[PDB]
Amino acid sequence: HWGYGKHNGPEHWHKDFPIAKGERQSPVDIDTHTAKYDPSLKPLSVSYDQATSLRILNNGHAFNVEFDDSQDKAVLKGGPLDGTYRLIQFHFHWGSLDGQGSEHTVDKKKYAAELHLVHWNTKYGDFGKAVQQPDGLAVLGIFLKVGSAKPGLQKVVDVLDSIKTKGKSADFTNFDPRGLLPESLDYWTYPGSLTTPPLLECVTWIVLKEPISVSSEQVLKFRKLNFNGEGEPEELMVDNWRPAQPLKNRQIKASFK
Ligand SMILES: CN1/C(=C\CC2=C(NCCCCCCNC(=O)CCc3ccc(S(N)(=O)=O)cc3)/C(=C\C=C3\N(C)c4ccccc4C3(C)C)CCC2)C(C)(C)c2ccccc21
Ligand SMILES: [Hg+2]
Ligand SMILES: [Zn+2]
Repeated sequence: HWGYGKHNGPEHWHKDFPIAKGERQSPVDIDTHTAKYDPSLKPLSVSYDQATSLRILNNGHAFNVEFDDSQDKAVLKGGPLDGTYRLIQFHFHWGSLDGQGSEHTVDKKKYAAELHLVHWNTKYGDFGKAVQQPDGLAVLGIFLKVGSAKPGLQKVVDVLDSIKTKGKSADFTNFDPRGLLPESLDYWTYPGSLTTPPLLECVTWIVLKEPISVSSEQVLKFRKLNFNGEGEPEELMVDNWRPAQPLKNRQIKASFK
C-alpha cells in the first residue's frame, strides 16, 4: 500500500488513485507574482477557543491530533469560504533535512515542514459525506521554519515518544490549536485536493503567508517517529510530503495587497 518510499511513493499513487493526475491536485507552487489580491475575499475567521482534542495517532505516514467534531466548537469561516467548516484533525508533513518538508512551496521555496488543519463543511453533516463534495473540505496550511521554539507545539513534541510506531495512539485532550498559529492571517487560497491518498478534490486551501518557527530540537523529535509498526525494521518517519503538482490554470488568490 501507498507510502513515501521509492516503491510506493507519490510517483506510484496514480495506479490505485487515478485522480493523482486530475485537474485540482495539491499541493502546488505558489507563484507570488502570479497570485492576485482578491478584494471580494471576506475576512478570515479562525475560532479555536472551544476546541476539544481527543487523541493523537501514528497512522504509518504521519500523526493526527484528532478533535471532537460532534458540535460547532473549533471552526473555520470567512475568507473564501461559504458557511462553517469544523476542525476534525491536524497533522504535519516534514523532511529529513531543514531544506525540505513542506508540501506547498512559495516561489519554489520549500519550508522545513507544513501543518495542515483539516475542516469539513457542516452543510454535509459528516466528514465522510463532505469528502464527496467539491466544497466539502477546508484546509488551513501553515509553513514551519527552523528558528526559535514554538511553545504551543511542545505538548505535541512531548507525546511523540508514546506513539513511535504505526498503530499506536495516546490520549491527547485539552490541546489548544491556537498555539500553532502565526501572528498574521494573510493567506493564499486556491481550489485543490487532499495530499495523501485517496487524494480527493474536495479542498479549499487556505495557505498562510507567515510561517511559524519551531526549534531544531522540536523538528528533530518529529524525525524520530517511525513509519513501521512495533517489532518491524526501523523506517524513520521523514520526508512524508507530496511535491508540487500542476496548477492546470487554477487561480491562486491573495488575501493581502
Ligand atoms: C475519486 N473519487 C471518489 C472516491 C474515491 C476513492 C475512494 N472512495 C472513498 C474516499 C474516502 C476518503 C476518506 C478520507 N481520506 C483522507 O485521506 C482524509 C484524511 C486526510 C485529510 C487531509 C489531508 S491533507 N494532506 O492535509 O490535505 C490528509 C489526509 C476510496 C476508498 C473508499 C473506502 N471506503 C468508503 C471504505 C469503507 C470501509 C472500509 C474501507 C473503505 C475504503 C477506504 C476502501 C479509495 C479510492 C479513491 C468520489 C468521491 C466517488 C469522486 C467523485 C468525483 C470525482 C472523483 C471521485
Ligand atoms: Hg470532492
Ligand atoms: Zn496534509
